[PDB]
Amino acid sequence: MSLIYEDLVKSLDSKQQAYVDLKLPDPTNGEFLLAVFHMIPGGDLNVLQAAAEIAAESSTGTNIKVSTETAFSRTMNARVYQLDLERELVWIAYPWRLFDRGGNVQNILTYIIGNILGMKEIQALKLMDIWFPPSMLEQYDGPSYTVDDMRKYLDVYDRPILGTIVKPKMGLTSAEYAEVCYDFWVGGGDFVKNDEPQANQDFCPYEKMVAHVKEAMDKAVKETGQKKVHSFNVSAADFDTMIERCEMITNAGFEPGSYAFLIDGITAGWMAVQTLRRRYPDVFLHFHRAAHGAFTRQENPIGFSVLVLSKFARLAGASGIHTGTAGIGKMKGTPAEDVVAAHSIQYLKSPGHFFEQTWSKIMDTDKDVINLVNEDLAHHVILEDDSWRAMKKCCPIVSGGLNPVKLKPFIDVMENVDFITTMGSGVHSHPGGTQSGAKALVQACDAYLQGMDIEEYAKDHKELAEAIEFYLN
Amino acid sequence: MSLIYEDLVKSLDSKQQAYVDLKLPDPTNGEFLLAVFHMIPGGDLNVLQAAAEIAAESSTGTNIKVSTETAFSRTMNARVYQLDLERELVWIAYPWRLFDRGGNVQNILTYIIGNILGMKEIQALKLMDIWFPPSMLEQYDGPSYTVDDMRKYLDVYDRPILGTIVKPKMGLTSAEYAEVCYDFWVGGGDFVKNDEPQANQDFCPYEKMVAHVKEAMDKAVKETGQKKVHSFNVSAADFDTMIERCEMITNAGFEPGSYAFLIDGITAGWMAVQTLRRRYPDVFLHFHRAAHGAFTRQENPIGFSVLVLSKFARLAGASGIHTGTAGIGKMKGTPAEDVVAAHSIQYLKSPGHFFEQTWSKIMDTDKDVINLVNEDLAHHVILEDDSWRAMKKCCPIVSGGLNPVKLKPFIDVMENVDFITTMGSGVHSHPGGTQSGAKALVQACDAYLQGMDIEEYAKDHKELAEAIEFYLN
Amino acid sequence: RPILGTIVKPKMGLTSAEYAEVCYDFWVGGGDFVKNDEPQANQDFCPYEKMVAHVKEAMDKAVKETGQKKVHSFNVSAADFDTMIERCEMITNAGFEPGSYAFLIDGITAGWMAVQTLRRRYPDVFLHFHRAAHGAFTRQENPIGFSVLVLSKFARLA
Amino acid sequence: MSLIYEDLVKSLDSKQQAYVDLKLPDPTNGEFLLAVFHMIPGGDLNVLQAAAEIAAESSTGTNIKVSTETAFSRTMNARVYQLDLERELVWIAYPWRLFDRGGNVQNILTYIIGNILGMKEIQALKLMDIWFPPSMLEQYDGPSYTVDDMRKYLDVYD
Ligand SMILES: O=C(O)[C@@](O)(COP(=O)(O)O)[C@H](O)[C@H](O)COP(=O)(O)O
Ligand SMILES: O=C(O)[C@@](O)(COP(=O)(O)O)[C@H](O)[C@H](O)COP(=O)(O)O
Ligand SMILES: [Cl-]
Ligand SMILES: [Cl-]
Ligand SMILES: [Cl-]
Ligand SMILES: [Mg+2]
Ligand SMILES: [Mg+2]
Ligand SMILES: [Mg+2]
Ligand SMILES: [Mg+2]
Ligand SMILES: [Mg+2]
Repeated sequence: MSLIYEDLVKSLDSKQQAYVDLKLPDPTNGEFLLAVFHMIPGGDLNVLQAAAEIAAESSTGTNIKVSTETAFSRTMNARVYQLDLERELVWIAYPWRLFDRGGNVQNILTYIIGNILGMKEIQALKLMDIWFPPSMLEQYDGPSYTVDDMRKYLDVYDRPILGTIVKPKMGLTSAEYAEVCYDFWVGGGDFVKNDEPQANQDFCPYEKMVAHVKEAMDKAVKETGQKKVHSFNVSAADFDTMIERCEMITNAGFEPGSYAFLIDGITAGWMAVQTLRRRYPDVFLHFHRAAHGAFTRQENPIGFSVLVLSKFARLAGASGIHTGTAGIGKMKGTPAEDVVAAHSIQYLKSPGHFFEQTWSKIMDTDKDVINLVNEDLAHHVILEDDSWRAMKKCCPIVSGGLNPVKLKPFIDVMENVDFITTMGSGVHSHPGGTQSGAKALVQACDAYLQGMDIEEYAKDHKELAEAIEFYLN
Repeated sequence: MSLIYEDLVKSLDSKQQAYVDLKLPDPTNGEFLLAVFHMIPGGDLNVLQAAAEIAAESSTGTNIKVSTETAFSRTMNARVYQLDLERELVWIAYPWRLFDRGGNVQNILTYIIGNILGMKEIQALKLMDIWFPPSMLEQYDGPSYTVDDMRKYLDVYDRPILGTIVKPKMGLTSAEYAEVCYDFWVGGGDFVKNDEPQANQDFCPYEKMVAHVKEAMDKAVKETGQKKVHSFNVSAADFDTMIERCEMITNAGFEPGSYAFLIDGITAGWMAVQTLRRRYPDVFLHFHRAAHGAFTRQENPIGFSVLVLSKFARLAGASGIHTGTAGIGKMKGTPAEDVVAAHSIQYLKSPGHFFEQTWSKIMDTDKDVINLVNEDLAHHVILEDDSWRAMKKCCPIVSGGLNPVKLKPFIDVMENVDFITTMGSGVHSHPGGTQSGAKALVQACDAYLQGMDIEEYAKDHKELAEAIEFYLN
Repeated sequence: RPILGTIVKPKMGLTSAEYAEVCYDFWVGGGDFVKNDEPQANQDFCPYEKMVAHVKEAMDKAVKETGQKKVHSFNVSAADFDTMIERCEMITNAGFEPGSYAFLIDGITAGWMAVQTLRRRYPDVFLHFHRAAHGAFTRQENPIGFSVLVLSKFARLA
Repeated sequence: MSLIYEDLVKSLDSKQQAYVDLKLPDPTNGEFLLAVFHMIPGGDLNVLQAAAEIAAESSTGTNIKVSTETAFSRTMNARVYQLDLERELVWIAYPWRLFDRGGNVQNILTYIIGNILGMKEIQALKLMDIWFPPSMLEQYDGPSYTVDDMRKYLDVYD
């Protein structure tokens, strides 16, 4: 085994022994959800003892062996099966029979990123990656409406979906809000999203915002001759107010496919996400992630990675989630963290950080799955008539202090154009305002698509020229 | 102003100028939600420029001033009004007109601990404290069912409510679960709670668990002549499953006051917390906080404090919330954090960290508020017939690696007994089992109340003597 | 010619998604009929509601690709009368093309009352009688019981 | 282990080895429905190959190992874990996860006293006893009305 490992194993209590199995036959057999954590002990206990306590507390156990313990309960124990003592990593196998039925995501998180995060026996504890076996992946929903469905509605292919966020973040009225929408759309933009805290403030009655946005869209659609989309912030105080807001939009007379529902998944919760997925499965569910920084940032030893968050959004059924600008914009931080996460939600097969994931439902050795993976890499729309085989894609939403000049840099690190980009400041701060602001973004996209440098395309494209002058000088 | 504070103000952009008012006349006038963050800038920006940036992003702004901005929108800018450069603290005033109506708590959190946690222009960002003006508090629910109401039902006063959590955390069946309930209650325990991830697993049908607990309670109540409570985990995949589980308990048909509803508030979400408060206002709402460590853990420089979590739980209407053992048990970590938070939710008037909080609704100078406060400090039940005057009590739940030998030490740090304590491993791991574990916990409470040393009290109480032997070895 | 069919194997262990792949593979390779292995039902890892759904999708594709109509015989055996009709009604509203589904009942373990309930409630669906446990009655080594002739004749009468 | 049992183990094919564990560490752990059959083989096959074949057909297996088999399906395999060769008895452990949910009894009997009764490879196959772990009993109804309730209506006692 190794002298060190045999000694670490001899150091375990009768309690700890039950949450360790460094000779686990097949972790990828289907019985388990696999997890890897960055872990650092917080004194008294050694690495294997601390890993055995973390496993106990995220599964069936507690601080001391209890008299109420059964033999059947021991079969549900999570078990430490692998360790990297240099990189300080811990591999724990979680029996997915531990999880609450009916496809509950908050329950998985209650175990693997719950109570364990507050244990004084750890100094750092970051959940880095997880593996969902086909047997478990089948118990959850997964996305029912995707970016492919949106693209079919918009008729927008082989480029990113060009979006904006209505800015100011707060303070505009329901009339002023709709003007910002109209101007972005009519200027050539595709998608408008509500800034995350914009809801029913006394000066912007939700009922009026919805009616004006519907009128504004109708105008932009007739003038441009092109379909447009609005992602509405549907987060509320409670279940009933959210549904009241969903139904306001649902009954406003929008053309099906032209409206999406945004939810602040971290603050509103994973229950509001699943509710929306299940109640409105033919509407694009946009997961905004405000407050994830406590979990995901480099500076924080305790929490979870952006890959984990992104993977759980796809499992829960989010049509899209914000994955970051790989540090090109205003938020932290890198292509290593952000593009790995985007690829885990975009593709059928991905590396990603520690566990390679194929989002099938059936075995990845079946010729038909191998085909789907190949077809996926060729940029063909899959799972239209064979949904049972795999979980559908969850779209990256790239936002955070971007502008037309930061587009080509982001696509280069991304290695593809199957994402939604949203630029607030980068559009509404433009010298000529939102319409010119939108044209600059459109122009920078056309430049990229026809292999040109923006400075060369800008020679006969005023809005992009002004943007380059403004966003650099 | 001062030499350095002058230079810092001269360094601000026309945009950053808009989110700074160091000469704010009256921050406590009632227009603002006051907040204080611990903050360190992350290169390129100075303290005031970073603070102006945070303020913009947590109210009405973005990284560049926008053409779409209005004079009316500027009225709602959050303002940096005070600093402590040595202690690295910044005070920001948030107009509560920013916040969504209908008493939406997730929307507050979306601004003040949302996107700003992810900004690369900070190294640390920890929200330490908040101040709710009487005007704002009236727009929120606050608790409707309190520990005063549960103590009335139970007929338990002048001591903590002594409870347990059913252990194993997972693996027991619905019938095995009900035996652990009965044994604790019949041994002298008041309160039984579902361990946070306990729900509808395949081997513990929720419907059977509920029915056996109904029967188990009746047997225990009848044998002890003493009323008992059960806190059920109603956290589910979605809204509709949660109400179905709540409604299953509602018709079980327990005696009113004998059941509470538990919600994994962080993972389930604030919308779930609010839904239960508004839907079941005459049921004790129990806020379990699994996953809070990402935000509240000292090792993490980005997030928010335990005081803040606890204060927003009372605002949303939890009848109780977990506050910690002040580092006496297995979680992190101190009286400075844990007792301050408890006191904020227990009492009408509190210090707490940076803002003194009187939870009135009306002006803290009315002689009637002064009386409520004097009466509260005397441990007299308030707000039975004058609820309009102030927001009600939110109960500290003290859990995490405690045993009867750690009961006194916590009370000494707490400075009172108005709380619920749950001991899972400290009861079920008793060498005599759950019934002896409960007897040991009851005996330790009596020893504390009587002012007797446990080692002395245990000379004529075997279950306590056994606990002292076991838990100190 | 004979109707060429399969039984989804393994007998137990596949999920509802995996089950439907086996169905698709058989029908697309030229097979006509797929039946549930007799003890395949609503086990925790193969939700019956999901199985019916994926089988409806799997079939549609196999019919489109082969240009040939296909059939699935669904194990409708349950704990009781009410659960059995719940399963039947799930299939009845899934919504398959009439003729493309049959109902399978373990007539010895479930009973002759389950066999007659399905005949009378669903007269326009093929009633597939599976005889698991008949060996105690029919087996030549057993002196007491009844013949395969008797069992088969009574099933025709029912 | 014993030379008689060692050669009996060595006779097992790849498929049969999957449904045998004579070293099952805890058959009463709660995961299994324990069974004991009085069995005699049907010629060609020995005691343990016949047992491993019965175990196969009573759980997840079939005559020949299949391409469609998954690692997750092998976890629900019934395992032969004890033998009394003189008494002609074989003990099989059945994962209760195999059985149809909602406390369906018809289904338990379709596995443990179904198709296996008609198999060529046995002369005798009598299920003598079974053992229900507490985890399993809680998934089933059990009686609601009893003779203690009848005796109270009747006032008939002792
Ligand atoms: O509020 C903002 O800052 C944004 O609207 C972007 O506005 P700008 O386009 O004006 O920067 C987004 O909410 C953030 O991108 C969220 O971060 P992430 O996508 O990283 O979750
Ligand atoms: O699962 C647990 O660990 C507990 O049930 C305690 O059990 P023990 O009594 O066996 O430790 C609680 O959920 C934690 O105390 C929560 O932490 P906090 O109270 O800090 O939110
Ligand atoms: Cl080991
Ligand atoms: Cl100033
Ligand atoms: Cl063996
Ligand atoms: Mg925003
Ligand atoms: Mg295939
Ligand atoms: Mg717990
Ligand atoms: Mg007065
Ligand atoms: Mg069969």
